[PDB]
This record gives sequence, structure tokens and C-alpha cells, in this order.
Amino acid sequence: SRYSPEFKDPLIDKEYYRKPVEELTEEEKYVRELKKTQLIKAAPAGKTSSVFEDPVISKFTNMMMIGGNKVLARSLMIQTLEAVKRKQFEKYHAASAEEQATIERNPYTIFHQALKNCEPMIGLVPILKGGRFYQVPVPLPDRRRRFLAMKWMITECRDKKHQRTLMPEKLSHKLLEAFHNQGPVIKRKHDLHKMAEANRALAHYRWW
Amino acid sequence: AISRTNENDPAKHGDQHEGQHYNISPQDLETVFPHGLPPRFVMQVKTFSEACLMVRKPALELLHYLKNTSFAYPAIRYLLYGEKGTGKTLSLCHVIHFCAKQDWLILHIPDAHLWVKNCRDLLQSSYNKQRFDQPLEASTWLKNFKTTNERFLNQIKVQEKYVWNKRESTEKGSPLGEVVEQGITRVRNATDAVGIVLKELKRQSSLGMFHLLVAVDGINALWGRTTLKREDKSPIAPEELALVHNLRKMMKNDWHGGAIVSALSQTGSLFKPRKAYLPQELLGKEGFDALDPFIPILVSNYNPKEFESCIQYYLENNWLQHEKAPTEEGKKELLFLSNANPSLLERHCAYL
Amino acid sequence: TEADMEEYIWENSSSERNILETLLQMKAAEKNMEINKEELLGTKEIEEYKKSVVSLKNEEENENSISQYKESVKRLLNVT
Amino acid sequence: RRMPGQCSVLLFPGQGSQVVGMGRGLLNYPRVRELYAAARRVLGYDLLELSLHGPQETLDRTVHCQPAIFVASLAAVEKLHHLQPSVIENCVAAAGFSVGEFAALVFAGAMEFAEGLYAVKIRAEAMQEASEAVPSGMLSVLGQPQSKFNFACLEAREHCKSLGIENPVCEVSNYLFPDCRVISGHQEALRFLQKNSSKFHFRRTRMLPVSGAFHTRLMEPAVEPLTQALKAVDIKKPLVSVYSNVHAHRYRHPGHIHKLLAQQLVSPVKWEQTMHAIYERKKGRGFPQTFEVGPGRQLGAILKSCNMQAWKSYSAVDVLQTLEHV
Ligand SMILES: Nc1ncnc2c1ncn2[C@@H]1O[C@H](COP(=O)(O)OP(=O)(O)OP(=O)(O)O)[C@@H](O)[C@H]1O
Ligand SMILES: Nc1nc2c(ncn2[C@@H]2O[C@H](COP(=O)(O)OP(=O)(O)O)[C@@H](O)[C@H]2O)c(=O)[nH]1
Ligand SMILES: [Mg+2]
Repeated sequence: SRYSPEFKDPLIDKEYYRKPVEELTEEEKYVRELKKTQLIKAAPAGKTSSVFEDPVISKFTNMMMIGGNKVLARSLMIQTLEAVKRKQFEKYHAASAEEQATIERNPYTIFHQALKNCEPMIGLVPILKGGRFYQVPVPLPDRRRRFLAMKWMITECRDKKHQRTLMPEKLSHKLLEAFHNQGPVIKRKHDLHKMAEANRALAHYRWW
Repeated sequence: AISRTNENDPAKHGDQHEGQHYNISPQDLETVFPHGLPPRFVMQVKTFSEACLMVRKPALELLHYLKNTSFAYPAIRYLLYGEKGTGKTLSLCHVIHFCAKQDWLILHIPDAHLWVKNCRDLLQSSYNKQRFDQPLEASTWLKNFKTTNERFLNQIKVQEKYVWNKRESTEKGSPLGEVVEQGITRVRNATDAVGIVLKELKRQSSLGMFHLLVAVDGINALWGRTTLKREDKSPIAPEELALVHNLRKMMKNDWHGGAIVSALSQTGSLFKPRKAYLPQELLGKEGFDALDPFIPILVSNYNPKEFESCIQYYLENNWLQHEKAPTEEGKKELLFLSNANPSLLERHCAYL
Repeated sequence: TEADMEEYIWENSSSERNILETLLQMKAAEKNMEINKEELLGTKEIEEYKKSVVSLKNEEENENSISQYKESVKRLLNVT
Repeated sequence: RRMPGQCSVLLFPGQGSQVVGMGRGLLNYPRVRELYAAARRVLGYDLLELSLHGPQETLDRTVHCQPAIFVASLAAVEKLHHLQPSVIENCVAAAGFSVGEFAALVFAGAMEFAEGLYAVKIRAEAMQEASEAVPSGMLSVLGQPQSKFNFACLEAREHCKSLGIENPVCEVSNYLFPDCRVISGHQEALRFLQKNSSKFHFRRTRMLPVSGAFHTRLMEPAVEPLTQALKAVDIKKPLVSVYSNVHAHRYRHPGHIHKLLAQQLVSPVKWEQTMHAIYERKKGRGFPQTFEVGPGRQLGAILKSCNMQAWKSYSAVDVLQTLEHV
């Protein structure tokens, strides 16, 4: 790394700095005084103080990236969000007065809930001894399950069975399916939850 | 509803209607604009279930010039110019909607760049073997010209005998609609049918039967270069296309009884850098010499009132779904990121 | 296979021919019988028009020069 | 040593590219009417009328399609010479698929129009005779990475061995691009393959509309007639590098074309290997221009599958219409 160990990561949150001195605890006050001394790294291209910033969508865009082509990945992401918005407006305009109160049109709410519906709770970790790798059920950490939801969505949208259907349209359809607890990604979550219940023999190894 | 105006008649818009949106009826949308509107504005029309256009200074000035036009003087060329995505196409659409309500005969070319690139069926004209025909591009235009001007096709009548084939001809005094039909049924005679139509409209308007509006978007295509090729892979010049050759005659101010309104466009242009928007730069020496003398009209980014009203229109359609978009800080961020450019603002608001 | 290039001179130019043709037609429509192509081209509006055109053709094209051309053309074509 | 991009490679089509309207757009070009007149003189019927307007069922018959394709290919070469002389001047390679090979040699100055056309006529007639001799056919198959072709051929033979027939034939007949082959032989074998596609892992399966099993041993009776037809003919040294269909390499000496042209009749077509031989090169090296002189655009698609970078500089000579009336 070109940065020394001294350099610390920056904090881009904009409302943190405006917190009044009165609300500061002695511990938070000490941390604020300590950051005064430290060297801080330059903020990387990416996250900003903008109010439309969304870390989850940024990570999804980075996971769709191929060959460092960030312009194309962000273009695909915004096309997907626009497509979800337009499809929900289409469904809302054709819906009855009493079905309009339950149609979500915010594409960000749909994206977040769709990814949340695809997160697994349990997974399997192989462990090595005796020459035989042993598959033990494990409760997945929050980071791991958030990553797996995104990876499953992107792999599902990269399947070659979707011939000439463009990625924004495939991804919007998959997101709207997962928003309603349907589709192949929810089934992939279920098939891991069942294949972890089929192997509860080694269910109590707590030291993966 | 501070961003809307109840005056939906373009014959009565003025400086007090600046920045406000007026609604174009579905019937007007189907008749006047089968082909004119930008590809990304028809998406908004389909999603909002309504077509509302803002009133701006460019269109108001161009409407003032067209209300006080003298139909005895030679036709005056008005050229809309401005940076990319500043709204000159929708200004031209506002003017076309004004003229269509006043029973002008509309000659609307929605994008002239399509006639000089990506042509698959290119023929050699039987009328003149030194020119090339574009049947798919001429028959596509004839259908929409028929749609816009259905009423006049029976009132207007040709003044010469037109011979399509040894078997088939249009005899003097037949309604112009027949000519249009001959181009829509047999595409082989589409390009010949367009020229005849032009040759008629330019002549009869001089006689005073009707007023003619020649609306051409992306007019810089006519005096530039093409990306079409022969079978020997040699370049083709724009004047060798009959469809482009016949449309240049309309830009010359050798007829009266109408106006020629046009808009430049770098989008879709060939061999022009991205930041070229000025009249000479886009037109070329030949284009400027052809259009000279003409009245240039500048289209700029939104001023604060127009920008605020555009975001209020989007908020009224519930098109800004982010929770921070309605707030003042969200408006400042949209303003900075778009810099009040209508196209950038629309694209940013699309996915919020 | 020599080639020659030079600056813009308004005289014997396409802009001169076009404006002369347009003004002859405007007079004909006005019903005036005034076809002297020196009387038509010796006004003060033609001086401003040729100044604007020569500027646009020889110097850089900016929006100020485009607006000067606009105003000269408007005065010549009786647009207000 | 010219940079790749100035030189040109001419590809000649073969069986299956026939289409009604063939020849229009080539007649008014120089020297084509005389070629069709010579075709009349050699054949004994008016090829011109059949190609221009025919029922398509006479044109689909083996005795007629091959001479038509040969003549149309050479007419297209004439048209290309007229439009772009430099393309013909800077020619490095030539190749034909099944009968187009006979065209390529004629283009390369190894044979003449009359002798080549007579050879093609005898070939077509003999192949048709052998086709009536025993029922046979051709089937195009596109496979997956899990597909086994020789294996599928073995059970395709096991079925009709159980039925009972002398030395049943079912072998891969055309190598045209990766995982896409054409198998040839008895109908029952190809029928078995159609209904066991799923077991054999075939994505798509399509019977070729041909009379019989070309490029297999079933066409052994047609070898001897064509063989005789080539004895009188004196083949010269090809001027350009003409590539063979038996082993997919250049014809090196004239003393071996006689036997390779007859072995092709009962040998699988090595088209993929020919494309590799003509276009394979290091990444970043430029490719030559490619012209499909003849009807259709099939070889264009096959080249697209075989080598995309070579396909980027591909163009076809249109034989159904012309932009300018010469
Ligand atoms: N007068 C207007 N009323 C409403 N929306 C407008 C107006 N002008 C521009 N817009 C918005 O801006 C978008 C782009 O405008 P438009 O197509 O007219 O641009 P343009 O300046 O003609 O662009 P180009 O250089 O690409 O031809 C339109 O789709 C619409 O969203
Ligand atoms: N087939 C056919 N086309 C015609 C006829 N008359 C006009 N046109 C078409 O309409 C256009 C009229 O343009 P025109 O003023 O006559 O210019 P010009 O033909 O080059 O001298 C021509 O380009 C033709 O394509 C006609 O009598 N027969
Ligand atoms: Mg535009």
C-alpha cells in the first residue's frame, strides 16, 4: 500500500460533523479530538456527501462491473431503476382505486426489499480433516448474506438462457419477481435452506 | 398547480405563460405528432398519460414572428440553434402545434439525419439515373404526412399529369391524396411521390390556396456528408439522394405563402464533434450559404423559474420518488448535476 | 494540381446574390418598381449586413456575432 | 509482403445455396451472358431461364443446382472484378465448399469453364444416380459441450443393425463450425438421432433438403464416372492458393488435384480446418478482406461462427440485384 499505516479512512457523512457540541458524549468528544491529530486518506472516487448516495446500489454496480467499465455498469443500473419505475407506473395506472394503495412505485424500496427477500440465513462451510472435507451448517454473517443475495441476482441475470434480452430488462423483471417472493433467486435461497436442514447431523460445530 | 397553464391554445401563449406547462390533447397528439416528438419525450407521455409542454422564450419569439408574417414576401427561414439537449426540438413542436391548429399545411421532417445514414434498401431512381431512392424512408414519411394532413388531400389537386408506369399515371386535377397513396402502396414510387408532393405544396401555396409550414429538424444533415455507400464502397454525396435533393428546394426562399422553421442538431449528425452547436459550425459553408439570409433563435438551459416549474411538474406527476428529491437540498443537487439542462435533468429525474 | 484559398469578400458572393434576390422579391411584393441593384445595395442596412456576414466568415463564430447577424437580417427582412 | 487488409480471400459456396432469381444483377455486367451461353452449349438446356425464374423444385434437384451454383459463382467473380479490380488483383487464397471447389480452381487458372462445367455435370448426375441407388440423407446438428458425435453415430448404427441392413452408414459428413456438424447416411439413423437428441445432447436438429448422403461411402458408385471425366482434363498449377476440402490445406502440385477431387466425393468436408488454415493468426494481427463470390450468405455465417475477427472484414457479392444499371 502507498498509504502509511498512520493514515486513517475518511468519514464522508455530512450530518456527523454538524452534531452540536452539547450532544457529544465524553467518549465521542474524545474521538473527535483524536481525529484532529490523525492523518486521513483522500476520499476515493465513488461515495460523496450527496443525499441520493446509496451504498447498496453502489456495491451492486461494482459487482456488475466488467473490466473496470464503471460507466457501463452505472448506465445499466440506472436503466434498471428507470425500467422498474416505468413498470410500476404502468401497473398503478391500470389498477383499481383499492389496488393503488398497495402498489410500490419507488424503485429504491423495491430494490432493497427484493434483495432482502433473497438473503439466506444459513449456509454451509467445508472444514478439513481426515482427508474428507466436511460440510457443516453455519449461520451466515450479515455481510455474507448481503453479498450472496447480490451475487445470486447477478448470476441469475447473466444466465445464457436469456437470449438477446438486455440486462436492464432482465434485471428489472427479476427484481420485481423477488419483490413478491417469487422467481429463481428465492428458490435458490430455499434450496440452500433445505440442503442445510438435510445435514443437521453436524449442526452444532460452533468453530468453523 | 403553479407549473400548469389552463390556456392550452398555442395561439394565445405570451410572456406571462413562460415556464408553465400546457396540455396537448390525445387527438392533437395522434394527428399533429405521429412522428415529431423526441424518443424520450414519448416515454414521458406514455408514463404520465399526458403530453404537457412548457412554454419558453424561444417558442414565444418564434410564434410572434409567425403571427406577424407577411404571406406576400418570400418565405423567411427561422433556425433554432442551441447546445445539446436544450429543448429546440420541443420548441419546434410547439410551433408546429400552433400552425396545425390554424389550418396551415404542415410539412414536418422529424429528423433529417435518418436520410443520410444506415439505409439498407437504396435504389437507383428511374426518373433520374444519377440519383438514389430510399423507399423505406420515403414511404414511412408519407404515411405520417397523410395522417397529419388528411383534410387537405382532397381539397388540393395536382396541376400536371404524373406518369408512374406505362400502365399507371395520375391525371391532371386528381386529388393530391392519390399521389400519397401511390407512394404508400407501391414503395417503388415512394421517393418519386414525395418530390411531387413537395413540388405541389411549394407551388400551390404561392397561388394562395393554403399556408405551408416547412418544419425540418436536424436541418444540418442536408448540406453535410453521408455514411451511405455504393456497391464499389464509394461514398455517396447528399445531393445524389433524391429525397435530400428535393428537400433542399423547400429551404430556398423562392416561394411565399408560408414559413420555413428548422432546428439544428448535433445528435445523430455525421462527422461533427460533440461540442459543435453554432449555426456555421454545424451547417458548413455550403449550408450557411444556402440558408443565408435567416433568423437564428437561441435555445438555452432552463433559467431558475423554468427549472423550478419543471421539477414541480415532475413532483405533481409523482415522478420523483426519492424521499430527498422534494427537499431544497435535493433541488440544489439536481440543479448542479444537470446545470439546468433540460435533457440532463430529465434523464436524472427518470431514475430517481 | 494546384489549389487556391483566400479569405471572404462580400462582393460577387453568394450572400450578396441571395440578399439582392430577396430584396428584389420584397420590392415586387410591395408593388414598388425599384430594381437598381446599386440603390438596393447602398443602404445602411446592407452595410451592417455585409459587416456581420464578413465577420462570421473571417473571424471566429460566437453568439455575439450570431446575434449581430440576426439583427442585421431582421432589419433587412422587416421582421420585428 | 502486403499488410493483412490489402489482400483478399474469395469464398465459393456449394450445395444448398440455390435460390430463385439467381443471376439477375449479374447479366448486364461484362462477360456474363457469354458464360451462360457456354453453359447452354455444354449442358444441353437453358440454365439461364431456370436460375432466373424456375419452380425452385427443378432448381432443388441435384442435376441442376450444382451447375447453376458454379456458373453463378463465376459470374459473381466477373462482377466483383468489374466493381473492384484491386480486390481481384490482390487475391491470396481461394476455397469452395462442396461443388464451389470446382469454381475456385476455374477462378485460379487451373481449369477452364467448359471442362470444369462438364466435370460438374458428370459429378451431379453420378451423385444423383448413387442417391437413388440406396435411400440416404443428411442432417445438420448443433451440439453442446456434453455432446458426443462419434458415440451418437455408433448407436445410430446399432439401431439399424438391429433392424438389419448391410454395413449401415452414419458418419459425420461436414465439419463447418464448432459443435455444429452435418451427419450423413440412412434415414433411420438420422431419425433415431432426431428422437434421441436429448440423450445425445443436441440443441437443434434439422434435415438438410438434399437428395442423399453426400461425402460418404454411399457415393462410391459416383466416384468412377467423375474419375473418368477428370482424365481428359489437364489441370494446371493454380495461380492463387486454393484450399482442399479433403484435408483442408493448399493444393501444392497439379498432379494431386485429380485424385483429391474424387476423394472429396466420399470424404467429409473439412471446412472448419480450412477456415483455421486461412485465418488463424496471433491476436492483434490484421485480417484480409473476404468476399463470398456466389449466391447466399451461408459461408458468411459459418465464418462468423468460426472466427469473428476475420468476419468483421467480410462482405458478400450480391447476385440478386444491382445498385447501378451498368
Ligand atoms: N419546452 C419543453 N417542455 C418540456 N420539456 C422539455 C422542453 N424542452 C426540452 N424538454 C425536455 O428536454 C428533453 C430533451 O429536449 P429536446 O429533445 O427538445 O432537445 P434538443 O435541444 O432538441 O436536443 P438535441 O441536441 O439532442 O437535438 C425533452 O425530452 C424533454 O424531456
Ligand atoms: N416517376 C415520376 N416522378 C416524377 C414525375 N414528376 C415529378 N416527379 C418526381 O417529383 C420530383 C419533382 O422535382 P422537380 O421539380 O421536377 O426537379 P427535376 O426533376 O430535377 O428537374 C422529381 O424529383 C421526381 O422524383 C413524373 O412525371 N414521373
Ligand atoms: Mg432534437
